[PDB]
Amino acid sequence: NVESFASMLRHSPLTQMGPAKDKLVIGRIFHIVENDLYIDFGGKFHCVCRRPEVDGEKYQKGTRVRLRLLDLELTSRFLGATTDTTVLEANAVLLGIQES
Amino acid sequence: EDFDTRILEVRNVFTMTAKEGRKKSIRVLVAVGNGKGAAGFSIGKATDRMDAFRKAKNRAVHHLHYIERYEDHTIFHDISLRFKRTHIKMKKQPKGYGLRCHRAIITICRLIGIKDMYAKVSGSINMLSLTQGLFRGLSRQETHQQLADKKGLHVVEIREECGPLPIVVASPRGPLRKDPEPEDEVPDVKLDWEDVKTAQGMKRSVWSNLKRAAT
Amino acid sequence: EDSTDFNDKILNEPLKHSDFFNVKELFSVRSLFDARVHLGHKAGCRHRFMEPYIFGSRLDHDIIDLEQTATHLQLALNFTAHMAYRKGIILFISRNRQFSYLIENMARDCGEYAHTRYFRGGMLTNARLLFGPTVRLPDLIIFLHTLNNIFEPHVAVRDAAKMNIPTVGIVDTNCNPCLITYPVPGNDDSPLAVHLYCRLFQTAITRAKEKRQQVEALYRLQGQK
Amino acid sequence: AGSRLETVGSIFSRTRDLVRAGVLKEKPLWFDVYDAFPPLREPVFQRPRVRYGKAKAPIQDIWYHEDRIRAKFYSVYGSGQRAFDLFNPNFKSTCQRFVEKYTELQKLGETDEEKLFVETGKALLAEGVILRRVG
Amino acid sequence: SNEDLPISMENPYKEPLKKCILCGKH
Amino acid sequence: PMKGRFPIRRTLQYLSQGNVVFKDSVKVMTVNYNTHGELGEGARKFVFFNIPQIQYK
Ligand code: FES
Ligand SMILES: [Mg+2]
Repeated sequence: NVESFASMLRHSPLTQMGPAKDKLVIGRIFHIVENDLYIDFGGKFHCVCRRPEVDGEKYQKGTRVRLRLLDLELTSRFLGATTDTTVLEANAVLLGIQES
Repeated sequence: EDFDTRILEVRNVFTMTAKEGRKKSIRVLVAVGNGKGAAGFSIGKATDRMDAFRKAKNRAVHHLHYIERYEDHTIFHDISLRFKRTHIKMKKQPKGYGLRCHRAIITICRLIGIKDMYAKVSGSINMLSLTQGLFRGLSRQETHQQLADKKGLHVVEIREECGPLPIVVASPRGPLRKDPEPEDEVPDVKLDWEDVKTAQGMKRSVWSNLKRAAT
Repeated sequence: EDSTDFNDKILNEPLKHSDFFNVKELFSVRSLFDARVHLGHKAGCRHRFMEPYIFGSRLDHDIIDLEQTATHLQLALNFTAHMAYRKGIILFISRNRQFSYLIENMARDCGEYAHTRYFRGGMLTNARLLFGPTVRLPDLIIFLHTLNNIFEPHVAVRDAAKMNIPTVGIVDTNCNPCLITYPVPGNDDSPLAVHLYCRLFQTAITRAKEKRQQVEALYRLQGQK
Repeated sequence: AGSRLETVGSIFSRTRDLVRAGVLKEKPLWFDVYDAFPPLREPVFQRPRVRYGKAKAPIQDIWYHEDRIRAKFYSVYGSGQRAFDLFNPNFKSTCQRFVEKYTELQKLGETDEEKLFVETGKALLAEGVILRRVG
Repeated sequence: SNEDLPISMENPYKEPLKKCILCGKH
Repeated sequence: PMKGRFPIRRTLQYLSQGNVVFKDSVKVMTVNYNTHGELGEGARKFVFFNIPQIQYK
């Protein structure tokens, strides 16, 4: 009775989420460079969000935040390219901080 | 020490430079081989010829091909390939046939260790395309063991000298199929008009089948 | 007289067992799934030679079949462990700068080598000139990322083959595995995936080196008496 | 004198052949390991070709029966104001809770779709779930 | 065989095609 | 290469492999066949492969 991969994939939250556009997710800030926040939200790629002007000091490494997802991976095929160009990061909008 | 080197082409190439004008260099093609299946070729470039020789022969030993030989004297099957615009048609031959091939092919075959083969070169006769095509064709040949393993059948050799005796040359290492190979009443294989014209006694050339020195 | 017994009891004995180092206990399809190893790039980035390893596309995002990853990873870890047991030089290569520090530390901790920096032309094919005529090259190159920073295959993949060095490589859905000796389909981007790979190879290498000392020590004690 | 023709065969085939020919005096340290535990595919160079005409990749889209319920749920009720926590491997969203109740009621013999969807919303409201219709 | 395997069907999340402001008007 | 499909048909070896040598009585042989239909497939291959051998002999 060993769970199969097909079963793990069916019941994974990322599978159950469906399309990512306009989905609220919880992220975690793992790296900060000046006012650029690198936030992981459980996907393949992190998103990069600018530090909000209000309560900017509350956003630190490890801070959990609320995001509105737009794309799990930013990619596009441009004129003459044989494959899609990827920036290796997700597109998301930082809404604020998650609190209990 | 076991490898011998042979020159295939020595060419004076020229480039134009702003200051010195027409500048002279040497392009050399050499082939190396030990006579036991291991052989390779390399281009050499230099201003002096002896430096081109050194570069070509020393580089070629790092780019060796291994060439499979049937009974260590000929190729496993007829090889017909085109490399760019150079066509090379090679035929498996029995012992004593010798190397009846383009002089450059003779040189390369002695380095590989092939004693009996016929080859015909058609189209562009370029030494580098001929050498590169030759090694491609010879490297990509299927041995009898590979054929037996691929089809899970015995490879049986029939010789007119040995009459109807069936000589198994290769047997599959894995299980042996029980279903005979389908016998297509008429094969849809492409034929070369030169081979057909010759087998019908229609190829009349004063230059074919001429007496030549042992090669 | 004594060499044939040495090579037979030490070098040839591990090669008679399917899992001599028990590397299957190091991972599971669940452990790989939790590390997000199944997550691949978007379908528009798919490399043709990766289709056989792709479970499917979930809303234009390719999913890597972890059933295959588990079998490929088993072979790669097993090969890596055997090469460490034989005291081979293992070189980790990756240009993903997010993990350069992590990978360089993993190599130092296991007693191996890392090259995460810009790869200069001829490090492998011209090593004797760059390092010296007696320089020993790596016996195994492990790619944690097979692509360079312009999304092309790392030059060492081609040059490792030229020098007849076997390569282990994590190959994402946009990578070319044709020349990688032991490819492992898996996510190369997520920190959880990359960290897992470093733990597995580090653990495989560390166990194999400890096993080599155990066997040698026993072979010597028994030899005297 | 290892061959550098990386596009001709594999490191194993090139090494095995040169060992037979006597070019390589000793086998490399990795050869015996490769022979005992070879990879699933022999690493031979191949040139990738673009597809033409009617050739298509064999990758299929991953869909599930519940995806139809999720598409309707998102249309009717939108994405829940509750935030997804993709770090928790056992996370259940409002949509997943709707899908599980929708599946339970279907197994009770109900087969109509428009009726099986309205009864599911009522059950959750009874349990205290907030379902704000988008329109 | 296995119940958790994916099933073949059409995209359920596919958005309706966009229309011009005059679509369906004379 | 030799033009056409099954260029073996245009070789003297193939044409001499016909085993049908008609008796002196036979003066004319008409072949009525259909270009399409699964039941006329053998007659099409007969026209394609064997009519040349019959005429040669
Ligand atoms: S979109 Fe213009 S007529 Fe329909
Ligand atoms: Mg990747």
